[PDB]
Amino acid sequence: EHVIIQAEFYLNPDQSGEFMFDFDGDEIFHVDMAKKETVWRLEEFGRFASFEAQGALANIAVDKANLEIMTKRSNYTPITNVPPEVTVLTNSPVELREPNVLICFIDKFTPPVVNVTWLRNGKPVTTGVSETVFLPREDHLFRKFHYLPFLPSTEDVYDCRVEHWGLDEPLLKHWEF
Amino acid sequence: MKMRMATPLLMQALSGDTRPRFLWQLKFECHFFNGTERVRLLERCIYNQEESVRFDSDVGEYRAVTELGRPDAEYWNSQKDLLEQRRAAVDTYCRHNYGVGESFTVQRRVEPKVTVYPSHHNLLVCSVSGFYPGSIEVRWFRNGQEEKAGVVSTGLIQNGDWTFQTLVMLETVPRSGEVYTCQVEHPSVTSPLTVEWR
Repeated sequence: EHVIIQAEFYLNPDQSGEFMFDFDGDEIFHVDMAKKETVWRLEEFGRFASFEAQGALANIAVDKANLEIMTKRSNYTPITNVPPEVTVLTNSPVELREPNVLICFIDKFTPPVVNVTWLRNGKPVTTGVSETVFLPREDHLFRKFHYLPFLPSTEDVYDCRVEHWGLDEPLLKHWEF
Repeated sequence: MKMRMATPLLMQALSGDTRPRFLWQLKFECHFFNGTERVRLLERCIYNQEESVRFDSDVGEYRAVTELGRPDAEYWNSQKDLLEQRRAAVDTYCRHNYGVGESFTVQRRVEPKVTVYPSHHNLLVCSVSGFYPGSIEVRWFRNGQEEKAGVVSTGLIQNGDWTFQTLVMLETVPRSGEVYTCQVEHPSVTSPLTVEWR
């Protein structure tokens, strides 16, 4: 048993679209809407497979048109914000001076708009961070991962700070060695 | 090989940010049983958080999920060429894409890295990291006997990067001569992986 999902959305009034494939919960690729480019989740995938990025843009255009029809058909009933639960964990057991990766897992939320900051000793860090696009859930909420590579030390602390319209305050998940 | 995409049908034509939002989601789900032996296509159309209309390859046509989805179900079902298009999609789309990606998805295998370390007296951690796929079994043994009591597990954690991990811990009152073993069973290896602690 396996499942492949082609998941798309359009969001108003942000005018944001996304287009991705999921295999058993993992992203295969997504399309960069700006660059009109196929972005394989693992680089090695692009060595075996290809995808015509331009087609996603045409799909998104149809989705946009349809969203506008349904918005008027619902007589402008808006989405209800569902705030995320957030978990911070490491990629591996933490050994001193063996490099590792902080994972910030953001789960069960909608609409698909968040602002995520990595904090180190209270300060924003951007060096080496990366993130995924918005990943689908059966209940039609979203998931998302952000990553922060780091060298373990007994004197650093970390925070993943997440903002979403359904939270009253920015959510802050702490981690330390 | 080139992955194929399915195309949503068009509906019928007639400091701060406190604006309301409107969300439209589209999902084409290809469900595979025993490779491509049995295949079901599920097209889900979702306004805000509510699925409103769907195509189910086992039904053969659109069905409204909510009253909101009703005119779409009827408009699209009135287009016979479109329906047989979607009906044939189980082959031209699902089976095709399964074939294109099979080698690096279905056949993907990464071996777990397994370690044991301390955290009544002693709590032991069996860390099992960076494996694929998710299907796995982690078992604790005290000497020769499997131990299921005093065990706490995180369960399967998906890392978001085509790897998984899991942590399984065992409460021990260690005694003389006791060997504790964490055993891992995973499709990547033919024999079990075992790690001993004393």
